Amino acid sequence: ALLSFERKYRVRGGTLIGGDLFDFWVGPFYVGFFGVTTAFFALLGTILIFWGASQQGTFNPWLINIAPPDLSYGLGMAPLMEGGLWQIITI
Amino acid sequence: GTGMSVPEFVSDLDTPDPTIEVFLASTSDPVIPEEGAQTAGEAYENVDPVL
Repeated sequence: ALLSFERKYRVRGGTLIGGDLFDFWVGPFYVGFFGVTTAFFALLGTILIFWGASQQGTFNPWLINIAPPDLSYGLGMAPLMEGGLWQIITI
Repeated sequence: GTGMSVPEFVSDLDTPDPTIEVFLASTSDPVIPEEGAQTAGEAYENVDPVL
């Protein structure tokens, strides 16, 4: 659904990358190439947060905690349960 | 995740307390007393704690 004055502004063009392959709208939202990359990254991050919450043992929104690794790991990668999920979610 | 850690420069961590070396240059090993050794009070006039 459109506002009373919105139809004349919905033209084609003005994309950095993608052309008319992603040049459309879903509801009020505009999607483009960067709308597909945002959806993927955000959904993956949220699903991983809730998987970590399930493995922690609580689903209480106040008490969910996903933490970085110990200092002894330095700048390397830690096991996914001892702080690696935090690194993936940060990316 | 707590934020509980203590920070230090590595040039400061490699600099020892400078008086450790003064001590090591003023210290000696004890001398084990022998059988019936002569004490300090039988050689001078001193105070009870050190006699």
